[PDB]
Amino acid sequence: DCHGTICHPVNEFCYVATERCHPCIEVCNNQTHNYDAFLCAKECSAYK
Repeated sequence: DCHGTICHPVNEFCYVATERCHPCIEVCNNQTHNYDAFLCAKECSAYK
């Protein structure tokens, strides 16, 4: 996962498609291009 990198536990998640850390605010904000309800729920929602 993310080549061993540990992302910010609240502000980021390890996105396995790219194996890089990505910002949670982008996948959770439904006004963004990157919004993804499922990925927001699974990877970001409970850490907020």
